[PDB]
Amino acid sequence: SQRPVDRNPPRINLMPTGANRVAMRNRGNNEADAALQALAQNGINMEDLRAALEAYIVWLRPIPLDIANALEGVGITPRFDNPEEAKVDNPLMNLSSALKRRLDA
Repeated sequence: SQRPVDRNPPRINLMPTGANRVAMRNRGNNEADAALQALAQNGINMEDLRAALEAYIVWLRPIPLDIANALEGVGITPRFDNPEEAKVDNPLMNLSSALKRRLDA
């Protein structure tokens, strides 16, 4: 007997201690990654949410109410308090970076 298909799976390592919030976290890449994946399961497509926020970071184009409220749900603010600060310090700039790099890498 044999198996023609096999796959030969990678033996995964151990996960960190704690519960829920320790795995996803909320700071920089942590808040960004947790946010976008939460948007995807809420139904907001990766391309749409990123297009909205990135256009607000670059062109200063307001985020549509659907994506905007979805961001407020995942803890991100779809506003520009001060455009100079909100291009660098903004949770949206972490969302644009994390979402682009999970596609770009």
